[PDB]
Amino acid sequence: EDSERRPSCDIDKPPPNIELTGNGYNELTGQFRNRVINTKSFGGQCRK
Amino acid sequence: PHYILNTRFRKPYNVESYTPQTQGKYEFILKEYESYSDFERNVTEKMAS
Repeated sequence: EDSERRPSCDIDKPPPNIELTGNGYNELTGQFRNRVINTKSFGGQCRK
Repeated sequence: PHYILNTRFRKPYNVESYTPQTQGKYEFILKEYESYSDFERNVTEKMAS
């Protein structure tokens, strides 16, 4: 409830569709695959 | 947080990932064909004796 350090320092949005960047890739079928790497992480380190 | 077209969305617990993909391909095949045919035969014969 008492959120210290002003979470996210008033930063609103990530890149538009980084979820597609998190998605996998297939080579022999040319069709993409599911999200594997959680690019939506932040590690606390707000990079503005 | 989830962002789609400058709009903040919610991902439910059952959906793994819902990402908008462009993936656009259209095909347009038009056909044109015409055929003409004409025939005419004039025949005239006269005999007098």
